[PDB]
Amino acid sequence: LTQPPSASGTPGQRVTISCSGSSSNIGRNTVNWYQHLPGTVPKLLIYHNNHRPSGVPGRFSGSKSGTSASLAISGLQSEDEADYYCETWDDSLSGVVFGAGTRLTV
Amino acid sequence: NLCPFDEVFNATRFASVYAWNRKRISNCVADYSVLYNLAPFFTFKCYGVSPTKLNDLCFTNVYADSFVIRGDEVRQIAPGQTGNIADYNYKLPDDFTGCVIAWNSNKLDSKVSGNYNYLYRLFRKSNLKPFERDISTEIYQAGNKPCNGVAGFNCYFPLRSYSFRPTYGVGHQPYRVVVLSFATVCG
Amino acid sequence: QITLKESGPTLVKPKQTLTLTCTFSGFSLKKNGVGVGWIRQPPGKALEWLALIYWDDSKRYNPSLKTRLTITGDTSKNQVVLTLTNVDPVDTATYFCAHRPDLDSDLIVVDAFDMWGQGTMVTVS
Ligand SMILES: *[C@@H]1O[C@H](CO)[C@@H](O[C@@H]2O[C@H](CO)[C@@H](O)[C@H](O)[C@H]2NC(C)=O)[C@H](O)[C@H]1NC(C)=O
Repeated sequence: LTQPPSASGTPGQRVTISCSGSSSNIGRNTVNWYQHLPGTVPKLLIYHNNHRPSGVPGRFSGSKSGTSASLAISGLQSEDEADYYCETWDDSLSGVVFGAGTRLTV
Repeated sequence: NLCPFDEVFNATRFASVYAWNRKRISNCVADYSVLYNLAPFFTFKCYGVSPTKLNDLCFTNVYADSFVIRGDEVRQIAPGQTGNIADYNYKLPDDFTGCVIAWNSNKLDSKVSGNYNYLYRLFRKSNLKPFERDISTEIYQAGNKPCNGVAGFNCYFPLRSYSFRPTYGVGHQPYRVVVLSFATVCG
Repeated sequence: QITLKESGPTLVKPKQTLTLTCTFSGFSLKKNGVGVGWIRQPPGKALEWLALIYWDDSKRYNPSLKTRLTITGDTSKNQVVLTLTNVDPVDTATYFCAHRPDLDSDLIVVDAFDMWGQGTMVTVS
């Protein structure tokens, strides 16, 4: 796929994350998101789109505008100094294609 | 006496979402004691009824539905949930009070070219009255000039066909979906 | 209550066959609609996905790695076993067996890893 390497933000403003790829996977299938602190285990943060499991703040939401997956950060604070990953199943590549990672500073 | 659920869950072929096949179960006892005894491997979802009281209940009717849909479409088959597939292929009523089972079939519903034999209706003049099976295959218009059959600019054969190649995502894979909808039958 | 427990050798010389494993708990792979993953972690680089075992032995690999990755899951032994050969120092990583459902009990497709293993710091030297 395609993902910018990093993003920045003061603790609290509306911070945008972007992701992109081709029409086979992100333009057709559904998008995922993850939060990974450095050195520890990652965890799911948004599945299919815009919907979260138990244990996720509801302020962070996505959008599938064709080939774009757009995670959002509003209300930044200390804990989420972490690498943010977009994945999607690919139809042609027949597998799971991750993003490039994006670390958000507080 | 064993009512047939061994063909509502083991049949080789179903039909599409526009041609959802019914099974009218009556006059019989169906051995429920294996269908939830199968570590519900199939994805199992009951509304109002509970998995611990199938044996000890009785009904006027058990209509047993069956249709095949793409992976992300199993959100639709529940009361209150809206969108294209409910609006155009299968509407459930809000006070439906049965149990829904679905399971994945990349086996038997997928070649490497994918089976194009499974259809779905995009379009119709109105949203469905619930539980109305629609085998209607006329040529849909929604514009100022409804012509006879000249395709192009909203003159479609609305029953387009899915593709189900097994390289697809799980949200696109073909799901084998059965609604157990609901004066004799007990346990 | 779902837990991915993984194990295997980590002090491995380069270029022979590394076999790893992960014993999954809290569910079964006899369930259908369920995959179990394997995830690369080059430290400070990215994550890459290796493979999925599906319940009917449906076989997926990363298109970078076809021949060096073949995969098996023994549901009877309640574990999935990862096999890989001719192993480079770039393959020094931490590997994650992780759980990939599609249930989401109000029935929305997940297609994602919701529960993960802790990881094994695999070393190639
Ligand atoms: C579909 O057919 C299979 C093949 O026989 C049935 O599976 C067996 O069913 C018997 C009778 O219930 C059980 O004792 C076995 O343990 C089952 N074996 C396996 C591997 O599942 C299955 O029950 C049939 N489906 C339905 C709905 O009857």
